[PDB]
Amino acid sequence: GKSHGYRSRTRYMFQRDFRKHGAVHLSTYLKVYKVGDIVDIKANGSIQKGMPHKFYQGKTGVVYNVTKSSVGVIINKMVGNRYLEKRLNLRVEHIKHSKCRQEFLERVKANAAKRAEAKAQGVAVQLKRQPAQPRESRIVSTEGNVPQTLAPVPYETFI
Amino acid sequence: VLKKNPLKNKQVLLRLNPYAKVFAAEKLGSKKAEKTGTKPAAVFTETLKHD
Amino acid sequence: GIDHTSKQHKRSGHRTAPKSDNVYLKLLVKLYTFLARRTDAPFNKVVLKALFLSKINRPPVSVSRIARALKQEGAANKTVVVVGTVTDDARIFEFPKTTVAALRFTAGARAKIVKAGGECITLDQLAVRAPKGQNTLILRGPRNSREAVRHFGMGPHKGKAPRILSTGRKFERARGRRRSKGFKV
Amino acid sequence: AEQVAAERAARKAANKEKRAIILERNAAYQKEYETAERNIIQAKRDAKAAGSYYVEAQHKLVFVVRIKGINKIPPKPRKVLQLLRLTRINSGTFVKVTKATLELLKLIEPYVAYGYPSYSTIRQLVYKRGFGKINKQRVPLSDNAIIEANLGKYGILSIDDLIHEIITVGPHFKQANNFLWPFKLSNPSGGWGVPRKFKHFIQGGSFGNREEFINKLVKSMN
Amino acid sequence: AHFKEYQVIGRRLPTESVPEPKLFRMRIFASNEVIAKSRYWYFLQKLHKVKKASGEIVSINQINEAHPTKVKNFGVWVRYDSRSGTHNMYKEIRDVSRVAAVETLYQDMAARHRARFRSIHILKVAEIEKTADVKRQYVKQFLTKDLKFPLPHRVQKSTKTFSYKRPSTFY
Amino acid sequence: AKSKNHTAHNQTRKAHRNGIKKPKTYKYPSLKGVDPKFRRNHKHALHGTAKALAAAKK
RNA sequence: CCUGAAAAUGGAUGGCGCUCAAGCGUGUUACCUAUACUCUACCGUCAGGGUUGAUAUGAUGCCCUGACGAGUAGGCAGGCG
RNA sequence: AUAUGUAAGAAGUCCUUGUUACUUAAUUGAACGUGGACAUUUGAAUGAAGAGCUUUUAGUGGGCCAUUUUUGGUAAGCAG
RNA sequence: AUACUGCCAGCUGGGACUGAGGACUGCGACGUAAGUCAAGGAUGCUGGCAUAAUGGUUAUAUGCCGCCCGUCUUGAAACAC
Repeated sequence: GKSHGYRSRTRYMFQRDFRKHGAVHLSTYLKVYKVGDIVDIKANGSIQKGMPHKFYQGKTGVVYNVTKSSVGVIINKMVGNRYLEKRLNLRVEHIKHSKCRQEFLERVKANAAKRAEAKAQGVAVQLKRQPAQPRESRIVSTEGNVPQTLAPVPYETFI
Repeated sequence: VLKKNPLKNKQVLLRLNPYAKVFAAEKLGSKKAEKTGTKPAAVFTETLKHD
Repeated sequence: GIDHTSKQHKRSGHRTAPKSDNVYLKLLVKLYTFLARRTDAPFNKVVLKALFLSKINRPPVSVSRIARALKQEGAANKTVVVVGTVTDDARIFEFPKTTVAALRFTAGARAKIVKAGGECITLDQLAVRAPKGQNTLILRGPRNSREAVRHFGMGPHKGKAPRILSTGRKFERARGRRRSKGFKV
Repeated sequence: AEQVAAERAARKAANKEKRAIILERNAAYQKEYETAERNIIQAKRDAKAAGSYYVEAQHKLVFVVRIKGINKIPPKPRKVLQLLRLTRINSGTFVKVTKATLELLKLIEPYVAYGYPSYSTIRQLVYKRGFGKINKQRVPLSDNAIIEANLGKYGILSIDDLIHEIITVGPHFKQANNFLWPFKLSNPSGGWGVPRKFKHFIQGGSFGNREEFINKLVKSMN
Repeated sequence: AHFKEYQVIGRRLPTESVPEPKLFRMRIFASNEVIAKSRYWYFLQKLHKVKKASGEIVSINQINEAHPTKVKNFGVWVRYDSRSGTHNMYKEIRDVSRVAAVETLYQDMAARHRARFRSIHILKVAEIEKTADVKRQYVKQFLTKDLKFPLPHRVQKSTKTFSYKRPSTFY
Repeated sequence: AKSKNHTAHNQTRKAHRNGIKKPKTYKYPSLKGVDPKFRRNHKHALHGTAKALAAAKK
């Protein structure tokens, strides 16, 4: 018959790594998670307790509960036509802080800092990010860079 | 009640664009320009005519 | 052809023109459409749409609810406005001298108000005294406390009052409702 | 309230003042337009003179026209055509060129023809087929007051003020461009020039990026 | 459309470590500028680690025939894909321009080898006006001193459906 | 007679008719599921702040 | 292009017929026509608004503006008998 | 490659605690707060056709066909 | 000083379809001062005919198109009922 256990189809997902087996380096147990922190979920296959389900590998959530060894994570999961709020009790080895979250907080401070400098003089700092713009006009000098003319090559075997 | 298209019906054109009078009168659709002989370098024609 | 982004020919979804055939309600509507269009007062707009509301959407307001409303600071002398029935509350022993404008008053509610020395006016009288809704305080009754709504959303682990006729032991208090009989909800 | 001359005199005087500044602004736009095109020409001459090559700036505005019907479109380009306001065939909109919008254009490439419109075709598009989105309604421009009443907070007071904000992509392009209803073009007057539309322009078809040849296609469609 | 000889000079985008890149140039026959810039990136993608996104085109120009009213012998070297494989050929054709010989070349390639434009690379279009550089007998026959031939069996086109005398094919 | 066994055909389209809206977010999430020791202490801390605030704005 | 290349009623590049084609590869145009696109009129639907004005015009009356219109099973509405 | 999670802020950000019975060696923190500083840029783009929400009920619960990926099968207008 | 490209709020012609809509308003244009105008939708002039002439209906002919409805069904004109 068919087989759908808890860890079915997890052969490579929960595989440890190449030359990264054994004990976990302790910085993962030194990281601190507060309620509201944005965390990623990458299950560590060596630690079998507090393991996320395979659905939650690669999912990013928000901490809502902090216990002795684990954090409660809220994750939005798509069930049918709507997202359901799921609550994961995950041990710290299976989570890490989202790096994009930390980068945006630096932008928040950088935006506030830039506003403070501009407010001293009113130079329209324009904190808002912009998409890559079409190139402006430029002049290409040819001195020392004479154009080298190219043609399609003939066909040949090379075997 | 009825949309009137400029570039025809010159009256609706002048209502939208008062400059249509000046653009027409000065013939800015056909305006000459002064000439000066700025010659491209000889390398430029050699590259273009290069075989 | 057009790649439609939304459903075509979609009705508004709100009421206009109350479902009631009551001519005096329709008379109040025609007065308050006029006020809601020519006055720019937000009060007239909410009174106009409140007059369209169905009976369950116009829950009764007891004089207790009005007395508490008049105990808001700065609100003692405001005209209490309710679009619907004002009912009488026997759980209070004191009523202030307020003015209450309402569609309907119960006999006790009207008697309670006039005995305290206040007025029991209709909404056409309120319009003459407050065309812009000056110094008014709109009272809405409790809408989510009626019997029908406690059966809405009934399902496992919702706590929402099963639809049942006879109440007591051996009327749905067994398998599915306790762990000693199978499971609990 | 006698009201024969006093009130109408003030309104006509106010209208006359608005015309004078529209006239002054339209003269300035013509000077700016002509200056930019000559200055590009002069720069190309100077680079050629100094043995160098003048690379023109990448075009900042594209006009995209949907050349495919509404049947059998996969969901992702169908969503992009909706966000670009191209919900009918031959419907056209202006798009400010950025990496965010360029990647949108590459997704809907099999369904549209687009390129870089010149001032002439934008002027003709707005004059001939120009409708503003006012109270969720498509009202013809047909008057300077209609734009000033809806885009005057951004300083756009005339039809040419609106055209100027489109041709030279301005700070208020998004508000000016979204104010314009999606342009409703005809089929091209002389045809599409190809036997089959639904190949890329490079392949002898019709869809994709035709850089400047959009002007011929659009003018014959407009 | 009418093939036009375009010169296309492009380069890889200028980074910080490598300003002023090496500025490659090609002469490609194309219908118009859009196909010209497209054909450029196609070939430059074949000879260098560069694509359209990572590079820019610095000059697009039309090369005109030096004298469009002198007939010349054009030596054309071409590689093309048939159904089975790839082959390099050297063809040659009389013309007055480089472009119209290339237009001729694509017509002949389509006719004789069923090679669509997609399948053909023009390796090198070379002009020669000196004989004994001409290798193909289908071109040598027009170079004989004092060439003169009739045009036998002259068929005259008729504007009307009916005519009132049997045609004459004299010349 | 054999029938069709399973297909997710048309299921994504059905789920997008009035579909995939995110769950509505609130200020003050429910304190169910959080540690009772924190919950019990939070109750006392919130009580004191209301008493402390009431004294200040007497 | 030809050989390889054999199936049963008579027979189908759709048919006629076509041979510097009306065949095949390719290029360039011109031209034809969908219930599609543009514009205009009229019907309906929906939406957004105006209107307490004179010794004529019930305010679910009168009027302005824009968009839209395929439909089985099915739902609702307004009507006909 | 394609597909996919999250984020791009007014429920956000910058003070010796203001509260606690939690926590800390400890006013240490944690959570939640009072007062202070931030509307045309409210912290990418494009769009938004009004958001959000509730109740109730019909029909349906035999499917089939392109392209692409793909399993069994020599294959099938076959089965999945 | 030119078969190319682009632009002109450049000019001069030849055809077609449409004429929606107020008892009184807007935006504009044109002369230096009775005001006119192609400027928020057709008017002017001139004929013929007040009748089956136009038109409605119906029959036929002609051009092109049109399988038998109901049902079950993935699929019906079915050599399915």
